[PDB]
Parts: sequence; structure tokens; C-alpha cells
Amino acid sequence: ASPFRLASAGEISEVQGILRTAGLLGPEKRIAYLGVLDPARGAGSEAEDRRFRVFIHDVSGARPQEVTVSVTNGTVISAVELDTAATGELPVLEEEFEVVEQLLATDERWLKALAARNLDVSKVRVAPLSAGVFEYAEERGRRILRGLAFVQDFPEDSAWAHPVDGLVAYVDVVSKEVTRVIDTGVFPVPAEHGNYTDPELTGPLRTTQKPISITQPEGPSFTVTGGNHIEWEKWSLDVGFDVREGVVLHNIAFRDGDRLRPIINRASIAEMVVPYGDPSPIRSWQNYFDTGEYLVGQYANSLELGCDCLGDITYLSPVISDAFGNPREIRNGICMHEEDWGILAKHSDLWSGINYTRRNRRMVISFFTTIGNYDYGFYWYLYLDGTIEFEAKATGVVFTSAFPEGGSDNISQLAPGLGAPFHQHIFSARLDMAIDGFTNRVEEEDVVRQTMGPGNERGNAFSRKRTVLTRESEAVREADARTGRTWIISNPESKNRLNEPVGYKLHAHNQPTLLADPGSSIARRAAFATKDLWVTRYADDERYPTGDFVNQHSGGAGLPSYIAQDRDIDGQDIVVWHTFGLTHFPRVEDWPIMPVDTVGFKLRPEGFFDRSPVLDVPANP
Ligand SMILES: [Cu+2]
Ligand code: NA
Repeated sequence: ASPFRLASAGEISEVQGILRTAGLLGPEKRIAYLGVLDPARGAGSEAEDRRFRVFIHDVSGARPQEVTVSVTNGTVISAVELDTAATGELPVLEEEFEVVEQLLATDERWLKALAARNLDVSKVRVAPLSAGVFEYAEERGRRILRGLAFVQDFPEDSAWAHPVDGLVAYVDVVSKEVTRVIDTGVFPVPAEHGNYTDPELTGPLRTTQKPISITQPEGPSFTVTGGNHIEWEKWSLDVGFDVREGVVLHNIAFRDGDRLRPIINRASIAEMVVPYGDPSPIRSWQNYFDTGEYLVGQYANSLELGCDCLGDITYLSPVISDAFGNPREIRNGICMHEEDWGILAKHSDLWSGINYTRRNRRMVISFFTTIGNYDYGFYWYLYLDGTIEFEAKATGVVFTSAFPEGGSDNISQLAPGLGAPFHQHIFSARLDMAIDGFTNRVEEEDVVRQTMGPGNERGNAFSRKRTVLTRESEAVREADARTGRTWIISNPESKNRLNEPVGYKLHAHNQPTLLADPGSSIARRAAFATKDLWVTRYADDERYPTGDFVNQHSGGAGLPSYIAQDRDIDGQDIVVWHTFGLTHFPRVEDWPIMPVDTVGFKLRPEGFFDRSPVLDVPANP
């Protein structure tokens, strides 16, 4: 029984039973997060202990708890009451998404704002938005959501077309109180609709697309065993799923001859945040931590064959817990397939007369999630040649506002009266490395330009410089695209046949990092997003760059606190945290539903193998 298997329905029910028997899950309790924990280092042999961690909210105002249970042993390992003003509020609950609109609908100040604008309260949707930490002292220790209004002209209307600017409200979702209603002035509510299935807006659908059929007549080249263990074209790994992170990859390894060589022990997107750059007080507080506050795995879509996932698809249907501890399956939530990837290697040699061509392929593991207006696909790719890549596909409907009279330095115009505030989508990939095993180190590699002179008389030479990051105090790094900066993770105790350390090189896209002022709340709460690359010493409790309880947690925790331990990372069990994001100045083409745009990173073997690992690929049939 692989200790990396997906949680089963019965395991979640067992958690529920253990919590109930221990007095921790009475009728006032709600599970805000539940997930299996990874096996401890060295546990492999033997005796598994499947532990689950749970964040338990209390709707009656009692303090929430963080609990770890052993489903194997039927026990509570630890249970701690949380002081949310200190360590953060629990993630937003799916049940709280309707509460903001419902509380506002009977509030006299909200009704007064809507009546001034001649808006029928029954048609006003309220986006349930994370609050962050600003100047409102009454919010400390309370579970707050903020609400922005959007008009639905009819039940199938896209409300995003009709933002109600100049108005925001704040709500206490436990006491069921509206704390503040701020109305700074009326703005026209944009009139056009954004209904991308309405023939009046789409026009006649094109009839020019002829079918494309992708099939595998002998089925796929990968196998799935033990529920979630993949073997494909020398790669071995396990596909996990966590309600916060989504798809997680474990034990990524490559079979090089007769040895199973580890590469990455755990790969995940450990945080993703959407900071907004509109200084209007209506939105200047808006920073949506899709992963840490909302939990991206929870909202994973069920992916339909042909439409969402094309080709010969193998699905996983991961199980999560509902708010009461009952298991719920996400049907078809994870898509797995292999696909052709063009030319792998080709050479036509005049002298030998040999013409050689081989094709590449990649294995794809993906899920797609929806967070309000946003929809994101998360894709991991494994290539025949050893490259590993992650790509995010961002789509959905842009978050809208009014477009001010006279224009805006911080908002794009989409349609008459309709704006879209500038924002970024910034990800953190947590890569618990295991290059040839756990003894690893990181070097920053820059290209080196050389001056024409002695030893370089024609002025053509160039070189490279590698700097070992020896301790966490030295391991907070920025991009330098101009100098071709990359980061190499190597195993200083494992040499290839040329007597050089085996490694993998991280190639970033070098997109802008967090733009907010360094003194802002978001720069403190999302400090990870201010730098491209961080290296920490592995510690089982250091899971997220933002810490455990992101919602309404005041800055500081996460990676800057972890790094302060100044641990040795020079030939040790280490974790690379790569920040990468999209800076989005919305364009007209993004309206009324946005075409996908992408961001990501890749790692390529760098002296990991003794020669090309794809010499045994056969000629295409
Ligand atoms: Cu965007
Ligand atoms: Na590691």
C-alpha cells in the first residue's frame, strides 16, 4: 500500500469518526480544510501511519482548532485551539459565499445605496471577497468578508458586465453583521451585456472548423497502478491531490538503465495570489489568495472528454471532505494523457549519409479550477528528454469596475463605461528537490561577458559563473534576464561519468514580480512574491510561502520567517520556491470572456545523464 496514495472516501469518513469520538466535531463545527499529510522522511520501511490535518471552524463563535489525526490508528495526534487574531483566520468556507449578499440585502445602508442607483436588490449579486488586513481595528480576530456588487439583469446574465462602482461593504460572517457600507459616489452601471452565448453578441457561429481526431488505437503508453502511481517512458511518480494546492506530484524519478533516480520529491503550487493595482478605496484592499484563502483544489472542475481533455484520457476523481467531514468525489477532476510534441532530435549528416529524425512526447497531468470570475488550468508536463515543465492557463471573465470619466492610469476600458483594474496573478511553485536523492545544493548561474585583451584578443570569448547558495541567509534571489540567470540544483555527492556533479537547471520566464510598494500590506503578506527564487532547508511544517492561515493574517510569516533560521543548504535536503506571475493590463480582446494566457517555468537536466537519455527512442512507425 503506497503511503502516497490518494485519500479514499473511507479515510475521510474515518477522520470524521475520530474527530466526532474525540469531541472535536459537534454540530456547530465546520471543516474548512482537510488533507492527508505526506509520510515522514525515512518512514518508507516501514509501518505506515496515514495522518490527516484538519482546520475546524465553529459557527457559534468558539475558537477554531487545528487537528492532526491518525486514520491508521484511530487517534488524535494533536489538537490546538487557534487565536485567529494572532495566527490568521481559517480559509473561506464555500457556505460563506452566499452570506455576504444575504446579509447586505436587508441592511438599510446597502438598500439606500442601491436605491440611489435604481437597482433592484433582488438582481444584485455580491462577490464574496477576502478582506486582508488594513486599518479597521474592529476586524482583528473576526472573520470578515468584503462585498462588491454586480447587477444580473436576468438569472442567466453575466453580472461581471455590470459592476456597481463607488460602493463596497464589509461583513462579519459569524455574528452575521454588516460592519461598514461605504458609498463614495454613484457611477453609471455599464449597460452592455457580456453574454458570450448570446447570438446577438457572438454573431453566427463559424462553420469552418473541420474535426481533429486524436486517438491511441493500442491505448496509452503510461500505466496507473495503486490508484495514482504513473509509469511512463522511464518516468515514475505519484499524483496527489490536496484541497488547498490542487494536484501535487510526488516522487518524480527517472529510470536510467537499471536505477530509479530521484529528481523532485514534491512539486506543487503552494500559493497563488491576485493583487490589484487600482488605488480607488472601492478595490485598493483587493488581493485574492486563490490557493491560501480560497483553496483551489476544492473548486476543481469536472473535465469533460473531448471538450476539456482531448485524446486518450485517463482520469482521477479525487476525494475531498465537505464541511461536515463527509467524503465528496470530484468526478473527472484530474486529466492525464500523453501527446506528441514535435521533433525530439534531428540531423541529416552529409559526411556519414545518415538522416535521423525522432519525435518527442510529453505526459500531461492537469486540473482546472474556478475561483469566482477566474478560471485557471494547472498543467505539469514530463518530456522524453528529462525536461519537467509547469504551465498555468489563465482565463475566465476579468474582474470589472467602472471606467472613470476622463480615463484612468490603473484601469483599462473594455466597453462603454466598463473598466478592468490592473492586477497580477503570481504563483509560488514549491519544489522539494531530490536530485539523485536528498543531498542537494543550489547555484546561481550567470553568463559572464569578457573584455577583449590578453587571452581574448579577438574579443569573442564568453563564459559562465556559478555561485553556491550556502545558507538560507544567502538564498533569496532575483532574476537577471540580461545575464541569462538560471539556478542549478545539483547533488554534490553524485557525479556523472565525466566526474561532474549531476544537476537540473531551472529556466524562469523572468516576468515582473510583485509591483506593490514594499511597505504595503500585500508586500508583507505575500513577501514571497517580491523575489524570484528562495531556497530553504526542508522542514515538514514549512508548506506554504504565506504560512498556514493566510486569511486576514497581518504580514511576516512564511518564507521570510523560515529563511531567518539561516540553515545550511549546501548539500542538504532543500526546497526551492520559485515565484512567477502574469502582469495583466486587460485588453479589449479579454472581454467578454478572456482567451487563455500562460506563465510557467521548466527544469532541464544539466549533466544529470551520461549522454542524451533518448538514444533508445525508436523511429516513428
Ligand atoms: Cu488577469
Ligand atoms: Na529536498
